[PDB]
Amino acid sequence: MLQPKRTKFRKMHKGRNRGLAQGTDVSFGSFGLKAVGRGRLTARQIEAARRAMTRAVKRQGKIWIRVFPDKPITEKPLAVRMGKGKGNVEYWVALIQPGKVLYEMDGVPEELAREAFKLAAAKLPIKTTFVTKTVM
Amino acid sequence: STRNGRDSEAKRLGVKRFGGESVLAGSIIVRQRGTKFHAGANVGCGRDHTLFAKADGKVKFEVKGPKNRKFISIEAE
Amino acid sequence: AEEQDAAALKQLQQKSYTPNGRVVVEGVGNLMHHIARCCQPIPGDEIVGFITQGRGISVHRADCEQLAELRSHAPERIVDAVWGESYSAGYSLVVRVVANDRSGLLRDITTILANEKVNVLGVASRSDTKQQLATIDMTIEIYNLQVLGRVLGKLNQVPDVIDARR
Amino acid sequence: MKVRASVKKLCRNCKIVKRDGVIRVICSAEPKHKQRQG
RNA sequence: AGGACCGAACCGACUAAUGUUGAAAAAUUAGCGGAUGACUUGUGGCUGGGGGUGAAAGGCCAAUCAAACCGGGAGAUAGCUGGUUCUCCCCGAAAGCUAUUUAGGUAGCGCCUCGUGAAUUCAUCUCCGGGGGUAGAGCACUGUUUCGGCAAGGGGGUCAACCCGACUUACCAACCCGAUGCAAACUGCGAAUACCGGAGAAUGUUAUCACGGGAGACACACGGCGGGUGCUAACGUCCGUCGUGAAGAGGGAAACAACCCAGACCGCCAGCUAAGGUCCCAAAGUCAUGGUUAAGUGGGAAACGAUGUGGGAAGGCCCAGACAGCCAGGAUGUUGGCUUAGAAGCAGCCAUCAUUUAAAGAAAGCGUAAUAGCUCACUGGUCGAGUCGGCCUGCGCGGAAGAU
RNA sequence: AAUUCCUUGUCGGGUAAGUUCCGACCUGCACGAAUGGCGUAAUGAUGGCCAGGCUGUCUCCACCCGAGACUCAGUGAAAUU
RNA sequence: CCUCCUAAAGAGUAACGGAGGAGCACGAAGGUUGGCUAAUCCUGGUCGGACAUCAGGAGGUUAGUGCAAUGGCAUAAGCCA
RNA sequence: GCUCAACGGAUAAAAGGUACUCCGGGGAUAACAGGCUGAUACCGCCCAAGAGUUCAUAUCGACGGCGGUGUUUGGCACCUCGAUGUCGGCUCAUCACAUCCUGGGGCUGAAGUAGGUCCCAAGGGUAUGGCUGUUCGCCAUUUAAAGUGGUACGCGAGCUGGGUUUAGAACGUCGUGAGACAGUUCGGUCCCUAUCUGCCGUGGGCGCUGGAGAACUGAGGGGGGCUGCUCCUAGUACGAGA
RNA sequence: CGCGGGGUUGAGCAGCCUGGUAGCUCGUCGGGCUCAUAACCCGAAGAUCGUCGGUUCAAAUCCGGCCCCCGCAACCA
RNA sequence: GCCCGGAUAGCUCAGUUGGUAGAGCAGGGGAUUGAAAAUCCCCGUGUCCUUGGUUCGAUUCCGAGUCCGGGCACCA
RNA sequence: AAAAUGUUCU
Ligand SMILES: [Mg+2]
Ligand SMILES: [Mg+2]
Ligand SMILES: [Mg+2]
Ligand SMILES: [Mg+2]
Ligand SMILES: [Mg+2]
Ligand SMILES: [Mg+2]
Ligand SMILES: [Mg+2]
Ligand SMILES: [Mg+2]
Ligand SMILES: [Mg+2]
Ligand SMILES: [Mg+2]
Ligand SMILES: [Mg+2]
Ligand SMILES: [Mg+2]
Ligand SMILES: [Mg+2]
Ligand SMILES: [Mg+2]
Ligand SMILES: [Mg+2]
Ligand SMILES: [Mg+2]
Ligand SMILES: [Mg+2]
Ligand SMILES: [Mg+2]
Ligand SMILES: [Mg+2]
Ligand SMILES: [Mg+2]
Ligand SMILES: [Mg+2]
Ligand SMILES: [Mg+2]
Ligand SMILES: [Mg+2]
Ligand SMILES: [Mg+2]
Ligand SMILES: [Mg+2]
Ligand SMILES: [Mg+2]
Ligand SMILES: [Mg+2]
Ligand SMILES: [Mg+2]
Ligand SMILES: [Mg+2]
Ligand SMILES: [Mg+2]
Ligand SMILES: [Mg+2]
Ligand SMILES: [Mg+2]
Ligand SMILES: [Mg+2]
Ligand SMILES: [Mg+2]
Ligand SMILES: [Mg+2]
Ligand SMILES: [Mg+2]
Ligand SMILES: [Mg+2]
Ligand SMILES: [Mg+2]
Ligand SMILES: [Mg+2]
Ligand SMILES: [Mg+2]
Ligand SMILES: [Mg+2]
Ligand SMILES: [Mg+2]
Ligand SMILES: [Mg+2]
Ligand SMILES: [Mg+2]
Ligand SMILES: [Mg+2]
Ligand SMILES: [Mg+2]
Ligand SMILES: [Mg+2]
Ligand SMILES: [Mg+2]
Ligand SMILES: [Mg+2]
Ligand SMILES: [Mg+2]
Ligand SMILES: [Mg+2]
Ligand SMILES: [Mg+2]
Ligand SMILES: [Mg+2]
Ligand SMILES: [Mg+2]
Ligand SMILES: [Mg+2]
Ligand SMILES: [Mg+2]
Ligand SMILES: [Mg+2]
Ligand SMILES: [Mg+2]
Ligand SMILES: [Mg+2]
Ligand SMILES: [Mg+2]
Ligand SMILES: [Mg+2]
Ligand SMILES: [Mg+2]
Ligand SMILES: [Mg+2]
Ligand SMILES: [Mg+2]
Ligand SMILES: [Mg+2]
Ligand SMILES: [Mg+2]
Ligand SMILES: [Mg+2]
Ligand SMILES: [Mg+2]
Ligand SMILES: [Mg+2]
Ligand SMILES: [Mg+2]
Ligand SMILES: [Zn+2]
Ligand SMILES: [Zn+2]
Repeated sequence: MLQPKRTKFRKMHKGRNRGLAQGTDVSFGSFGLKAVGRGRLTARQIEAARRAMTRAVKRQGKIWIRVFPDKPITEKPLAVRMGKGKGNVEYWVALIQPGKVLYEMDGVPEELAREAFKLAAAKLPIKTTFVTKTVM
Repeated sequence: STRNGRDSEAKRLGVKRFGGESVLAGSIIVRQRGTKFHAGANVGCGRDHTLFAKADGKVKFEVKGPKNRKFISIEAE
Repeated sequence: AEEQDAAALKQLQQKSYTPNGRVVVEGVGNLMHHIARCCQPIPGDEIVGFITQGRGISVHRADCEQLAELRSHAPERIVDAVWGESYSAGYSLVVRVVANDRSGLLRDITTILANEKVNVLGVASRSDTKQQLATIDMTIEIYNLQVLGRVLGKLNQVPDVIDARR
Repeated sequence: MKVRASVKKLCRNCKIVKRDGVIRVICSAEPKHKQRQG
């Protein structure tokens, strides 16, 4: 699973997920899976997506994972009341705005790539659309 | 059981008198931790870097020098 | 879990196992020699022996990189040859097997390696962090090229194995 | 009859059809493949 | 003989039922235990309240017991609960901060009020003077982050193994370079707003400040926007700022403190409007013009699903005949080789050409032990008008199961 | 175990079937020797379990006899609001 | 009690929100006067090594601040006399 | 000269118990149940890596995703502390459908029999015992089946009171001790004559237009709706046989 | 997952106890004694101090986190 | 009568619609003793129930007979 | 003062 190897701080504020992405273009690869839907991709979800897409391609051509789950999402255990400090970090998430290219892909036919990204998309909780390496 | 319940009393730092504010000599123009504002003309830098008026007049903020630092002067009026 | 256990067992077995006509260098047999690990010739497409200072000759397999380098450096220590009478045992195949790591692939691979008439001298094993790619090098001993080929084919047949080569 | 949220043409002989406002895969070649939205 | 046995009186009180405003403030009926004993019972006596007595349960001590009752201290004290009685007029809060053996109390300040005084004092907006370091942005810094580059430094192996060190290698790989993100506790940037000061205009009952009298209040609530916490759960919770309720009626939101509209001095069987509405319940459009849905969608919901249906610019094939049906072929070298046990388009691996060609992949799917066989792509007719499939959005459909 | 959480421990008995009972094991969470240990005939309105007998306890209620309840006449409450 | 953030760019601002510190130290570690400029890195060089000390270059405050953090600090508030 | 550190410092000087308790308060604050929520729970669906000889989708279903239900464990503390009685059983039930049986159907890795799964379907039906306070569970033997939930985990002004949950006592354990324990053990008062609603019955009054006696119609309402086995079809279809 | 304590040579214990010094007993290994093994005698080796970060001049030592252990309290309705 | 299952080193068992068979014990053989146990080494040491079939190749799949273990039917 | 034992069958 994707997770920061080291951090300044264990627990992070919830914050908000308003705005659009900066990682909007298909920078590295030829094809891209662009999050239309706003939300947060957990590390696990991302991993699953990767598995789906890599599998789909059959390790032919390279794949990028643009988003990284850098934000620790905490939870309280069951039968625990509201005080007693902020809970422990159960998992890590990447806050995805509309526009965020999530995965890029090259070294494949277009159709194949699309297929891969369909599978990948299924894994993910957010609406995602296919995109290409545009000139400029 | 937490171990983060602590915080200090807020010290009321910042600018007490702003640009074009007429001050008497003695009036604290700024309280601060560093020389985030330096002493300009007719302004003293106190021991805790508290900028205060050394004369009666209008407060005057100004970036100066090679390092581009905020100097607070007082224009004697 | 069962698969894992099986794999472990296989490994243990391998460990337990681990626990001169061969190469006639240039029309004169019974010369102190050994197969080089850079690339290990069996019935290979010709061989070449580097006459070392100590430990006699090191057989390299013809069209090797190290051998080429040696030749470039100094050609007079090198001697072209035949692969003798085919040594009764004719040992030394290292088989690199790249595979996609699921819960019970390595074990399967191990199992497939066993049963076939192959003397498993060693098994180097690791899971690469670049993906979840299990990669394994089996130091094995076998009597022919055909046999080796067959083994390779068998390995391939287990569908989780991506590619299997030396 | 499969009855899914997602009905899909599972082969070329599978045919989507709307009956009583219900999406249905019906297939001549394979009766397993026949589906319904529900 | 007996703290012996059985069993009436006598003493007791294990069970059950009844009764529970009873016949009874502990009984009755049916049974049940003891019944010559540490038994029982009459009469009189003594033991006194932190005292008695107690085969000990805090049991009993007059229906009262972890300290009897009666009287006095005494109107104990009660930061708690309740309650606090005629009328009209003006103003009108707070549920904050700080402290508190304090957290439901109280005290000072904030806000309310009454009073006196005081300046162009304050507020609105407009131009000027400012400071920001938030939103946003960014990645030189702090960290973190993916990729590509060249690569010290390790690892493997080949020369050699005492080494020097040389070679290299689908092993890992710091620094540096280029591209990529992310950050409440990062900032080589940086707003809006807010805040402070000035000048100016109109306005506003001095609305501002000071001192003095009297307070109340210091449980807040929901709504909005900015957050923390929680699960970007809660009519949750804790903050910031405004609103409303609190302390605010009226109209709307079916009903609904806090949403929307709107501030009720009184009266009127006048009119205009706000939110919201205008077929009937029910006051007002069965208004006008052009569209859309067909699901009762409206009038509850997601991923995902689908020739549902509308609108848009643009693209490929198209009377050199398309698309769909219909009629035929879909061959030769050839069983390409190889690899396999076999592989003859079709376990798979690798080349993937040419030929006769109208066209026919060293073959897309089915099919065989493999051949064979059956469809397909592609081709010519047949036929006579559009058809194909994106991506754009509009509305809709399913997904969609709960209890009187 | 009046003690044992894990626990309805496991084994055996008893039953068609037993978290109880009895017996035995010992892994005594956390028994133990006069805040006594372990035995113990007799005793017990004592606790637990089993068996025979007996039965309307029950299957599953039925009828019957009386006292209330219902109607009349007389008297005449109550908590509550 | 102090530092940051939370805190919505003046101040302030809660939570059993998220992070760390203090309960001192120093007669020099204060005053002043004069001077000096860091971490790190490369190449080289007695034992001397990845790491002591010395040459120079790159570096340009990455360091230092008696201790936490923040803000400061080259005119240095850093380091010498 | 105060770790007056509970740091605005109550005294120089202070710890526990109470189930023997008591008083004053609070739904300002818990346990019960309701409410909001739905992390968890349960039930669905989306993707389909694989498993399933072959073959993702008969049946399964990883990595993941999206919902519903209110249904477990919880969260919150809005309702109630001038009382809203708690578990279980009993007695009566009533609704929901996410159907266990019964009816209809599709697919099937459906020969038949038997199943599996999915769709529809709530009319009716839907266990006696042993053990335990239990619900639950396990076991025994049935059954066409022994549904799953809601109803104040339905129902104590209907019963019970075995459990929890007062006062007695004891064991174990912790406590110096009073005592204490979602540890155990034995013992341990369950009140209410029904005003209103409701319900089941059952009358009186008036009406329905002159009255009276009958007989009807039927708007509407209720009840009822379960199923086994055996035999025939036929040892026929099916099946190599069984 | 709330409070403490611990993890060190093969075993058990010290050290930590306020960072810089790895000790004690048993075991092990090599000798010796004996006829031979014991016991006894002599000599020796042995430890990245659970692991991972961190603070540091430097950690076993101080601090955090994670892994395993041992107490422990997990209640009142 | 019919069916189903099982038949593998000495002996316990492992491996199945098809790739030349193992784990334990036992045994061997060495060092070593007189031979052992101990200690130290090294080692399959098999008619997969026989006979046929299928196949490019059978422990396994189909027969065909045996043997054992069932589970079913049968009333002279 | 302290001094344990000797694998089996021959
Ligand atoms: Mg129909
Ligand atoms: Mg007697
Ligand atoms: Mg008496
Ligand atoms: Mg008595
Ligand atoms: Mg009783
Ligand atoms: Mg009597
Ligand atoms: Mg009596
Ligand atoms: Mg008697
Ligand atoms: Mg007397
Ligand atoms: Mg007295
Ligand atoms: Mg007295
Ligand atoms: Mg008592
Ligand atoms: Mg007293
Ligand atoms: Mg007095
Ligand atoms: Mg009084
Ligand atoms: Mg007013
Ligand atoms: Mg306070
Ligand atoms: Mg006043
Ligand atoms: Mg006034
Ligand atoms: Mg931002
Ligand atoms: Mg208060
Ligand atoms: Mg308050
Ligand atoms: Mg509050
Ligand atoms: Mg508030
Ligand atoms: Mg607000
Ligand atoms: Mg609230
Ligand atoms: Mg207000
Ligand atoms: Mg109102
Ligand atoms: Mg209203
Ligand atoms: Mg409404
Ligand atoms: Mg209204
Ligand atoms: Mg209007
Ligand atoms: Mg009207
Ligand atoms: Mg009209
Ligand atoms: Mg819909
Ligand atoms: Mg005990
Ligand atoms: Mg027990
Ligand atoms: Mg019985
Ligand atoms: Mg038993
Ligand atoms: Mg019983
Ligand atoms: Mg017993
Ligand atoms: Mg005892
Ligand atoms: Mg004693
Ligand atoms: Mg004693
Ligand atoms: Mg006794
Ligand atoms: Mg007695
Ligand atoms: Mg009467
Ligand atoms: Mg501020
Ligand atoms: Mg602000
Ligand atoms: Mg150097
Ligand atoms: Mg009371
Ligand atoms: Mg209230
Ligand atoms: Mg509750
Ligand atoms: Mg509920
Ligand atoms: Mg609840
Ligand atoms: Mg409340
Ligand atoms: Mg509240
Ligand atoms: Mg009250
Ligand atoms: Mg009341
Ligand atoms: Mg249904
Ligand atoms: Mg019904
Ligand atoms: Mg009917
Ligand atoms: Mg039962
Ligand atoms: Mg109930
Ligand atoms: Mg009850
Ligand atoms: Mg009731
Ligand atoms: Mg009881
Ligand atoms: Mg007691
Ligand atoms: Mg009763
Ligand atoms: Mg009817
Ligand atoms: Zn080589
Ligand atoms: Zn089909």
